[PDB]
Amino acid sequence: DKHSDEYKIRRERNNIAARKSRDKAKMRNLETQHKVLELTAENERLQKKVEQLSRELSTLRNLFK
Amino acid sequence: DKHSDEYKIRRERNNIAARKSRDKAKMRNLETQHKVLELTAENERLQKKVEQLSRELSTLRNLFKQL
DNA sequence: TAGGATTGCGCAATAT
DNA sequence: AATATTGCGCAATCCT
Repeated sequence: DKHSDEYKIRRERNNIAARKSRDKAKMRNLETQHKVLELTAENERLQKKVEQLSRELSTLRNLFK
Repeated sequence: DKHSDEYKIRRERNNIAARKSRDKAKMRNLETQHKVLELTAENERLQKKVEQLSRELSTLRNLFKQL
């Protein structure tokens, strides 16, 4: 009986729960997408560092010639 | 009018559309989670390379400095 | 004006 | 008893 207050409070609470559950899942997914952007940027930064370090090593080694 | 045969057909088509769009987003999420695992293993490889080269360069510079 | 894609929400069965 | 999760569906809105 959807007319009983018992039903109403039940729907009211579950609607809050469903929206909360759905918000949490959407947050977890957005974070995941952000971790990709972040890792991507950090890997780019490290590759640049690898290249710089290699240039520094070549330059010092040329000092032997 | 929700009794219209036109209405029922429109609902059926949108229900198919909704499932397809949800499937697609769920797949996209799964692909994104995999990319994180992949980018993480690459990040570990790069960190190791940077550490290795950094030690190699520190050693070489120290040799030149001890002249 | 038509029609699929996207998304948030409600309901209720089901799970914890 | 109560919250959390989710399949199905309605509908508003976005996008072609």
